[PDB]
Amino acid sequence: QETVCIFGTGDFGRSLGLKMLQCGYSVVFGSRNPQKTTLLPSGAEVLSYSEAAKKSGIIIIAIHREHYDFLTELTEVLNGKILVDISNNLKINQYPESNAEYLAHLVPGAHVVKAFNTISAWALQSGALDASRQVFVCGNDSKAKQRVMDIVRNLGLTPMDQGSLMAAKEIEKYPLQLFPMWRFPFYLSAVLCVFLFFYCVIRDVIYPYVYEKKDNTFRMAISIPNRIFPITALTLLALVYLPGVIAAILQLYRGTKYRRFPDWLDHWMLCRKQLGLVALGFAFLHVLYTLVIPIRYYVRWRLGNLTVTQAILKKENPFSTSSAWLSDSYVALGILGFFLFVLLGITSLPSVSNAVNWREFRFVQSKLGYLTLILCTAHTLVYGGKRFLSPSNLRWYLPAAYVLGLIIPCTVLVIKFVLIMPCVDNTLTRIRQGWE
Amino acid sequence: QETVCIFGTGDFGRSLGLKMLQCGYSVVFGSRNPQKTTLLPSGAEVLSYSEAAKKSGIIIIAIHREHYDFLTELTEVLNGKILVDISNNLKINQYPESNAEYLAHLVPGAHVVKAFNTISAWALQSGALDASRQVFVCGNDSKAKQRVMDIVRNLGLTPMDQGSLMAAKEIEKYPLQLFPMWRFPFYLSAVLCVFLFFYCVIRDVIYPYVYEKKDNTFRMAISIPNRIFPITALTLLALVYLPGVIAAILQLYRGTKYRRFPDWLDHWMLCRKQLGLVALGFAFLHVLYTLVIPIRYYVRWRLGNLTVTQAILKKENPFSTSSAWLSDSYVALGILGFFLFVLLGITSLPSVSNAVNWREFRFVQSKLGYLTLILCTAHTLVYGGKRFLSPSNLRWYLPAAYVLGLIIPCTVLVIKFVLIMPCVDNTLTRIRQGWE
Amino acid sequence: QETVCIFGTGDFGRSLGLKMLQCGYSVVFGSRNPQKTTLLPSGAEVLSYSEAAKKSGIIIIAIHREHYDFLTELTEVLNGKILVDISNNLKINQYPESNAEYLAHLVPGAHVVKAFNTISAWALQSGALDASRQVFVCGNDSKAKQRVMDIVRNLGLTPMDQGSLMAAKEIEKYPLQLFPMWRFPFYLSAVLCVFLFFYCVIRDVIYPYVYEKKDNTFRMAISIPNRIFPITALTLLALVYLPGVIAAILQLYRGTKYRRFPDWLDHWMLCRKQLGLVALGFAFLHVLYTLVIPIRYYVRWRLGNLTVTQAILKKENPFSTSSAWLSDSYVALGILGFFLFVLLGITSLPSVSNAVNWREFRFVQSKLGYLTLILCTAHTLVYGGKRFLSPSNLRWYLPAAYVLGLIIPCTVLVIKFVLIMPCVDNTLTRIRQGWE
Ligand SMILES: Cc1cc2nc3c(=O)[nH]c(=O)nc-3n(C[C@H](O)[C@H](O)[C@H](O)COP(=O)(O)OP(=O)(O)OC[C@H]3O[C@@H](n4cnc5c(N)ncnc54)[C@H](O)[C@@H]3O)c2cc1C
Ligand SMILES: Cc1cc2nc3c(=O)[nH]c(=O)nc-3n(C[C@H](O)[C@H](O)[C@H](O)COP(=O)(O)OP(=O)(O)OC[C@H]3O[C@@H](n4cnc5c(N)ncnc54)[C@H](O)[C@@H]3O)c2cc1C
Ligand SMILES: Cc1cc2nc3c(=O)[nH]c(=O)nc-3n(C[C@H](O)[C@H](O)[C@H](O)COP(=O)(O)OP(=O)(O)OC[C@H]3O[C@@H](n4cnc5c(N)ncnc54)[C@H](O)[C@@H]3O)c2cc1C
Ligand SMILES: NC(=O)c1ccc[n+]([C@@H]2O[C@H](COP(=O)([O-])OP(=O)(O)OC[C@H]3O[C@@H](n4cnc5c(N)ncnc54)[C@H](OP(=O)(O)O)[C@@H]3O)[C@@H](O)[C@H]2O)c1
Ligand SMILES: NC(=O)c1ccc[n+]([C@@H]2O[C@H](COP(=O)([O-])OP(=O)(O)OC[C@H]3O[C@@H](n4cnc5c(N)ncnc54)[C@H](OP(=O)(O)O)[C@@H]3O)[C@@H](O)[C@H]2O)c1
Ligand SMILES: NC(=O)c1ccc[n+]([C@@H]2O[C@H](COP(=O)([O-])OP(=O)(O)OC[C@H]3O[C@@H](n4cnc5c(N)ncnc54)[C@H](OP(=O)(O)O)[C@@H]3O)[C@@H](O)[C@H]2O)c1
Ligand code: HEM
Ligand code: HEM
Ligand code: HEM
Ligand SMILES: CCCCCC(=O)OC[C@H](COP(=O)(O)O)OC(=O)CCCCC
Ligand SMILES: CCCCCC(=O)OC[C@H](COP(=O)(O)O)OC(=O)CCCCC
Ligand SMILES: CCCCCC(=O)OC[C@H](COP(=O)(O)O)OC(=O)CCCCC
Ligand SMILES: *[C@@H]1O[C@H](CO)[C@@H](O)[C@H](O)[C@H]1NC(C)=O
Ligand SMILES: *[C@@H]1O[C@H](CO)[C@@H](O)[C@H](O)[C@H]1NC(C)=O
Ligand SMILES: *[C@@H]1O[C@H](CO)[C@@H](O)[C@H](O)[C@H]1NC(C)=O
Repeated sequence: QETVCIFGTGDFGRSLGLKMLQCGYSVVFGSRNPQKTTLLPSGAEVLSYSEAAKKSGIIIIAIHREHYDFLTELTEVLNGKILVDISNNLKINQYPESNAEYLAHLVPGAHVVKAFNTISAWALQSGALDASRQVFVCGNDSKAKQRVMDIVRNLGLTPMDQGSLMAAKEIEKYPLQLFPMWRFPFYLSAVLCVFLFFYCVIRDVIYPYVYEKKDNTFRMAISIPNRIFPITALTLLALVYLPGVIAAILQLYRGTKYRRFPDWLDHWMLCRKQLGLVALGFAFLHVLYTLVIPIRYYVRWRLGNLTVTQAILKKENPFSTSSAWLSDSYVALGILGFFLFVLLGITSLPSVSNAVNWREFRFVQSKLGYLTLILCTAHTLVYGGKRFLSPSNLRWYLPAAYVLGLIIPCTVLVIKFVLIMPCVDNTLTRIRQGWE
Repeated sequence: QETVCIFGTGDFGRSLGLKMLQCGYSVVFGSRNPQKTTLLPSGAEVLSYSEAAKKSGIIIIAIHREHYDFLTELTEVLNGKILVDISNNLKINQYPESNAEYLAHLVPGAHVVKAFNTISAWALQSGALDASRQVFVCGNDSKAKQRVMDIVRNLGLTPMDQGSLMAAKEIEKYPLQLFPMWRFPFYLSAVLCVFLFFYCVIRDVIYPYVYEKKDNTFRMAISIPNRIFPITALTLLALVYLPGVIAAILQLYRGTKYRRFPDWLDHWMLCRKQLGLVALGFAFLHVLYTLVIPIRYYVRWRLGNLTVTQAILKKENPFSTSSAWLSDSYVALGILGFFLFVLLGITSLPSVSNAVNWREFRFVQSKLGYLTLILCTAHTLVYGGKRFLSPSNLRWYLPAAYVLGLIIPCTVLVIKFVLIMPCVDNTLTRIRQGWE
Repeated sequence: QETVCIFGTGDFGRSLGLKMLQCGYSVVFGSRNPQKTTLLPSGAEVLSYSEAAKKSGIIIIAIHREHYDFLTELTEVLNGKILVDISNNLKINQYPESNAEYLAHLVPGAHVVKAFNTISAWALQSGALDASRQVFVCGNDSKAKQRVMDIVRNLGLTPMDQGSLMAAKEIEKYPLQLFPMWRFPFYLSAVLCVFLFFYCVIRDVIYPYVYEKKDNTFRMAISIPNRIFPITALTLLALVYLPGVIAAILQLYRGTKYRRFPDWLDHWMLCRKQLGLVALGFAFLHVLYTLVIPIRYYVRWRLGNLTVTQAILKKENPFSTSSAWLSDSYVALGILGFFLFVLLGITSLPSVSNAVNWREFRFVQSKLGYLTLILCTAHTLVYGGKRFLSPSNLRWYLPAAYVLGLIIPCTVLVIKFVLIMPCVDNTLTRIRQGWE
């Protein structure tokens, strides 16, 4: 039976130790005071730091970074041991080197393996290890690195190796972030959802309050969110394929592909996926508000008054078959536009994305990507034909609130149509392999 | 070219052997009778047990547990061999030790590796290995364990290592279960779906049969399932966050977190995920019945009679703008409540859950979890305002059938609101790190 | 610090080298001309082929297959080196042996490891490695194979080992295909979608143009796609479980299970999953056209004319409660039929499929699979009861266009009902273990 020593008897050291008592390991705690250790598991003795290190071959330091100073007092004991640095930091970039780098310079005669810093001690005690399933392992001594990965499987966890010790800077950044790449699409949507909210409140509850003075203020329950959400969903969709357009152009002015993109497009290259999933969220709301239109009391009432007026006044509707096209046109364009818009999202799962080579993935995300962007653009152009862009439409001096959202996608579709022309596209073909 | 011996020529031994003939291995079968072996692949000879063991270094025993007795007659031949125990059992807990433990005590001079017990022989023959893709490997001799994992990759499979031989008790439990954790939410929903079915049949087809005697019995096609399913979906949602409430309280009476939960809450801690996915199933039905309301003939007819009555009788509806709030209120609360209720389900995928650290996962599942539970509670409270809880509502002595489903969630929301108060929440903060 | 040599300085060699400069490796390029090398990273010298090979231990050949000829001129330099063949081919089956096999016969005194052939050089430069995340590694020398997998983790990638060098034929087929298994369901659906399109155009816009001459040509916007898509979705669903029926029968005529299926059923065994996901796509469209019926102008108008006619003519509808069953019957059958039809798709994810043993997977895909096929068949039979199959239905000599899609599923349901009978099913039980 193996023997595993743990320095520090605090929060993580109790929880990790009590897991290993249930997994068959001689757990030998080391604390500052072997006299008084109140909360401890049953079959695990507590010794001194110099005492407990002389018994195991695997030593886990469950202490913070600042209290590393006593380890230099015992570096002749730690010769050839396997030290498992598990520590984290309070915030990103607090120190110029990582802990495992800093731990290796404190004890040069021992092998350092970064591990366990992802999971939480409450997940070990409660056993509800759901997101804390993988354990990242990085280090330099490969033979000692395997012995750590023989422990982690016996804890019911999953070891994911991360290579050399140079990756330990990245791994400590991992459990401290809270949606780092989603910060740009959240702020970009929220500044566009608030602005479009106050834009449409002016058209739809203020203008009926100034002229033909009636309340009409229920519109911000469903109808104004049914106007904010799809234009948010359309603009963020057009913002996805816009760096693909710009960097295509920006390769032409340079005439090569070996120079660096100007670092503001480059973060906006990495946030392509982050935008498209946000655009999926708003389009899914625009679906659900639309399918629930015939339950709304304002829809039920207006269909009542329009019918009874046609009932008591003997005039009738002649069934204009032109309008029978259009009202069935954009809907059928919207469903085809939405189905692909789901199909891009199902591709975005990290398990579907790992089962598909990059040629098929380029076919889904780029060849079918514009095909979504067309059918979403045609869904609002055909709906725009019923409004026809008349001068009887703008209320004071400002339009019907969707044509502001049509500036961006029509810009992309025209310029992409330039880039498919053989006067340009054959130049694109040679420049993807090397050109002056 | 390597040589792989297989003891037993039955069901699995033919299928595993015929796979290895297509993968380039000298397959040497051993049976009881090398004379008569009718069904066998082409390039694989059949020898005796003592004969075939003297040729390979890797020996696979495709025999049941009870017919292990002849192996003691040849334990001097199996010195240093690699024995791959693949056997399963008829039911859980049939024997006090696992097979690989029991096999190691029969032959102490050989290394045991548990493998292959997950996949099926028909998946090997037909090549439609879809769910039988991973192969679990556990054992003690690490160098022999790698040589087994060099075979499994050559079969087009995926080796998942499981650590020491102590995990072999768990691995044989794996292919024998049939949704073990889903057993509690199935029974809890079914006893709540049947009870709520007979509860609403009494209100909706019995009471129109006693008083104002008319048929009205079509309601159990859609309308009664549109009443069973969301209250089932709401109660099972409130049952998710209820152990989080109770164990928060139960940490306060103890004043520490280092004592064990009382073993009936603990299984109901592990079945949190299992409930929430079932609540996603019923809420998704309550969506689809609701969106298809305007196609129902009973909905089309009642809208006809209400209009024609307003047509021939010249009275009209004055468009009560208070009702224009409420009917657009709970719908907009329901869509926001459903969108997050999907977003918890997309998080529950085992690939999305492995790409997210536990801080973000706690933010989705717990910070946004109650935010779903509020908006689902407000979706039925606002719908409850249209019924107003009047004495003209209960039929005999029993209410309008949703307020029975409001006992559980409002209980959770009040007590959780207690736990966010700083008179309690600051005590929660110190007790998550250690306290008397 | 390690030293990694790269033969060839072209497209991939620049991109792979510039990644390794950012990851800490002495990159030593070899080209034909060390004099003129214009585009190169900063800290990486360019030497001759014989010169650069004398410095590293790991040599990557970023050259095509045809320009392998100079390697025989320097095979005494490559003794014991680790050669990483990364090359691809222009099309499948261009040569009888793979590159790594062909490379090993050119240099017998070196170890060959196939790697890196999946990812693209633009993903390395741009850093948007999304689908090009995994790197497949296969080879024979296991100790040299690990040293390659120590490089790949330092590039931020994920090494997936593939076993011996015999798998290298398969790996080069991987990045060249473009949905290979989806080719059969695409063509089978498209030949069934076009045929059913021209079939229903004749019934629905031609017959109103011949008799009772009116336009009626808007029907091919939504209504004709609402007739093509579900019958496409139903037939492709019945085509899923049809090989399961036929091969069950075909085991009975043989009386064993150890003979090979006749190679046209066998490809149609592997394309089970490929069909069912396509049938999920068309059923999801038939959902979305159906839920958007009450927004169509043709639906709004016909409900207007039917009401006003019932308004001015004092006759009324007596609320036939038989029709109140049926219109609420097939809808409730369709929703139950669709919910399971989603639940089969959620199972089809490669991460959910790897978390479920084959007994539960057989219970979802086969026990609940027919339960979908029943409820989808009953969804159109009950809708067929409203049309009743009258002689007042067929227009010239041809029926109401869905009963053509009912030939296949009712065939499967009857013959499967034969196979559950104990006169047959007990014979099925013995024949799955061995029988004459
Ligand atoms: C719902 C949704 C989900 C999404 N999910 C994802 C996701 O998971 N991951 C993701 O990455 N994106 C995702 N996206 C974003 C979108 O799919 C990406 O833009 C897509 O990956 C590629 O689109 P593209 O037109 O930019 O093609 P790209 O190929 O990325 O861009 C074209 C340009 O890239 C350059 N380029 C491309 N290939 C080469 C080459 N071989 N050599 C030289 N230059 C080259 C050229 O400048 C070319 O003009 C998603 C979008 C949506 C709406
Ligand atoms: C659709 C859906 C999907 C779901 N999917 C999942 C899923 O995949 N996985 C899953 O696990 N659940 C899942 N759930 C359940 C739900 O998300 C869980 O309750 C969630 O994981 C945590 O919720 P909680 O309020 O119980 O938070 P918790 O943190 O689990 O519970 C709070 C209590 O836990 C204790 N506690 C928590 N952290 C600490 C700590 N650091 N120290 C000491 N005590 C602590 C305290 O007593 C605290 O009061 C799902 C639910 C739904 C509706
Ligand atoms: C939405 C959707 C998704 C799907 N996803 C998938 C998917 O991911 N993967 C997939 O494979 N299919 C998938 N399918 C197809 C369908 O689920 C398959 O048919 C299913 O895997 C098994 O169905 P089956 O009736 O053919 O059962 P099977 O068991 O495959 O077929 C029955 C016949 O197989 C033979 N057989 C089965 N077991 C044995 C045995 N032990 N010994 C001897 N003979 C045996 C017998 O001849 C038996 O009569 C999907 C279908 C749909 C509609
Ligand atoms: N959920 C978690 O809390 C969690 C999860 C994963 C990783 N970690 C990491 O575990 C490490 C330990 O943090 P923790 O949360 O578990 O708290 P902690 O262990 O209770 O506090 C740090 C420990 O350091 C010990 N120690 C020795 N000398 C000390 C000194 N001069 N001053 C203070 N402490 C001294 C203390 O125990 P003794 O005096 O008895 O030796 C003390 O218990 C951290 O680096 C953390 O990143 C924590
Ligand atoms: N789908 C599957 O069936 C499957 C899948 C995975 C694993 N397994 C496991 O494979 C093992 C073998 O089961 P199986 O399904 O493949 O059936 P089986 O091999 O046909 O029956 C067991 C084998 O034991 C051999 N044997 C030797 N002495 C025997 C004796 N006295 N009595 C009976 N049999 C004797 C028999 O072949 P010989 O007499 O010629 O030696 C017989 O073929 C089981 O443990 C099972 O858990 C089965
Ligand atoms: N996206 C990709 O392009 C990609 C991705 C992955 C893998 N690959 C693979 O990388 C390999 C190289 O293809 P590549 O795309 O990167 O193009 P490439 O390297 O630019 O062209 C092949 C290289 O071979 C070198 N070479 C030496 N003698 C040569 C000769 N007589 N004739 C022609 N070239 C000679 C050339 O550089 P020097 O003369 O200076 O030596 C030339 O750069 C291919 O096998 C490809 O499958 C390519
Ligand atoms: C489920 C399929 C869809 C249906 C049935 C649908 C239906 C509609 C309807 C009926 C309208 C007019 C709303 C009104 O009368 O005020 C509309 C507007 C709109 N839809 Fe869609 N839509 C769908 C999907 C999409 C998608 C995928 C997009 C693109 C993201 C989109 C973008 C828009 C936009 C921009 C508007 C204009 C908003 C406005 O002017 O108020 N829709 N949609
Ligand atoms: C798609 C979004 C949703 C819509 C449009 C919606 C709509 C409705 C409607 C119209 C009703 C009244 C049904 C009737 O008149 O008989 C209702 C009832 C109800 N909904 Fe929802 N709902 C949605 C989502 C949810 C969610 C997520 C929950 C919570 C799980 C929920 C729980 C309920 C409950 C409990 C009732 C009361 C059932 C009854 O009293 O008969 N709904 N919903
Ligand atoms: C969301 C649930 C579903 C609903 C509400 C639904 C509703 C309907 C409706 C109303 C019709 C008649 C359309 C018309 O009047 O022209 C119909 C037809 C049909 N549905 Fe569904 N359906 C659903 C799901 C399914 C599923 C899962 C299938 C099987 C793949 C299916 C197959 C069919 C077929 C074959 C027809 C006949 C097409 C025709 O004759 O024109 N449906 N469905
Ligand atoms: C408040 C919004 C939070 C959303 C969190 C989320 O779902 O994404 C978590 C992660 C994304 O994390 P990164 O890939 O690391 O950016 O999973 C996915 O890839 C999305 C797949 C989803 C495809 C349907
Ligand atoms: C009859 C109901 C059967 C449902 C089976 C199922 O889907 O769950 C299988 C598994 C659950 O298995 P366990 O995690 O082991 O409990 O996959 C998931 O995590 C659910 C992800 C799904 C998230 C959408
Ligand atoms: C034009 C249609 C293209 C569809 C591509 C696609 O989604 O499948 C890609 C892959 C399928 O690839 P193979 O399994 O290799 O056939 O992922 C899935 O398993 C489907 C899971 C999806 C379950 C919802
Ligand atoms: C219909 O609405 C108008 C205002 O739009 C109103 O004046 C009229 O009275 C209504 N007709 C009814 C309620 O019959
Ligand atoms: C209703 O439709 C018929 C034809 O189907 C038409 O002749 C009649 O005029 C319509 N009634 C109206 C518009 O009131
Ligand atoms: C409307 O319904 C009532 C019963 O609710 C019925 O008596 C009346 O005849 C109906 N009106 C019609 C059909 O015009």
